[PDB]
Order: sequence, then structure tokens, then C-alpha cells
Amino acid sequence: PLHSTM
Amino acid sequence: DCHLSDMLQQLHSVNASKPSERGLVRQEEAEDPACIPIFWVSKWVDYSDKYGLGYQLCDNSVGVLFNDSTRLILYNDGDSLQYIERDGTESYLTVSSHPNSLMKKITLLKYFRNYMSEHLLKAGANITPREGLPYLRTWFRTRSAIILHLSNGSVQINFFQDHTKLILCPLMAAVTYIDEKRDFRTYRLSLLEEYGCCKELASRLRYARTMVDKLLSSRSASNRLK
Repeated sequence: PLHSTM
Repeated sequence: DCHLSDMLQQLHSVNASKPSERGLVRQEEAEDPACIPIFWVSKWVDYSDKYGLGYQLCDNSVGVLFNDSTRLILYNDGDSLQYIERDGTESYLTVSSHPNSLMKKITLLKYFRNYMSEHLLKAGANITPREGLPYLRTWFRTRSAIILHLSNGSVQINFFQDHTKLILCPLMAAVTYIDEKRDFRTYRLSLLEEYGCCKELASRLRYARTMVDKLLSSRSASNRLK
């Protein structure tokens, strides 16, 4: 659900 | 750990001198490209709600800090693995070899690996790491950033709003700053105390000091359980 920059 | 205290001391010296409150800031004089880190987190995915936090280091190695506080690392050779228990006890093995008790976690790591590889940008892609594997000791998020603490003493802080990032390396008493344009610069903290820095870097270094204390507090709490 939460992640670093795509 | 000991590195956290060393880093706190390094940050204190700089912050106490109020580097952005100088007659003429000369930030560029504190630069030292030779202090660029060997390792930093290029990407991460937070699925701590069910399995843990996966991440990739700049050398293409992958890792996962599971919710049970254990870590599994897959080297860039795609086979060598390193497992770290809650204590910190490490064990070396490979995927080829089938350590049955680790097959679930190995499988989970691979899904994390594929996701990061396909959907996320590699931070510091334009940076050539320094010549030489650490694991993610701990991490946490605030309303404005994610804090990552590597087992080699390094502390990385990624800011959500502007995508700027700080990589603090205690051994070389240095800090690498990546701005929103993805430009990067490495500084010796002792030279920043001497020559100063812009208000933005100054603000981030003050916040970093606060984040390092939070890491120490979390460690003191986690110690009470072990």
C-alpha cells in the first residue's frame, strides 16, 4: 500500500 | 548503537553552530565526493500491515525486514542469501539450497523484489557507489518522512513532500543530500560547521538529529522486551 517513488 | 551516538555527536557540532545563520554561507567548500556512500536504499515498499517492509540497496541487492523482526537479504547474484534473527545472529545460505524453514520468507522476498523492480524508481541511479552487506536494522515513518537505519551505522531519511533525501554516514562523518532535481552532493559534517549551509539543508539536518534520537528511543524500548 505504501511505497517509495514510482 | 555506538554509531548512532557518534552520529548524534557529529550532528550536534554542526547544528549547535547554526550553519545557515552565517554572514556568507559557502556550502560548496564542504563538498567531498570521495565520501559518497557504498550503500543506500534505492527503493522500498511498506507492506508491514501483513508481511513487512521490502527494500533494495543501490547495489541491486534486495532485503525484507519482516514483521517478526527478522531480516532476509538476497545478494545481487540472485542466489546468495543472508538471514538475520531478531537477536542479530546471521546465517549464510542460498536459494539453490532449500533451507526448508526459510522457503516461505524466500518466496515473500521474491514477490517484493519483483514489485520493486517493476514499479519503483531507483533513487541515486545517477550516482556511482563507493568501492566496497548491511541489513535494515529498523525503520519508521513520520508525517513527513521515512527513516531507515542500516546495520553498518548509516541512517537514511527520505522526505515525502519534495522527494529530497539525506544519507548520513557516521564512519566518514559525512552526509549525502539528494535534491528534488535528483542532483546529489556529499559533505563532510566538520566542513559544514566551518563553512555553513543553506537554510534547507540546515532544516533537514536539525530534523535528522531529532530522527536519530527517535531511533535511540525505539532501541531503548525494543531492548526492554528482548
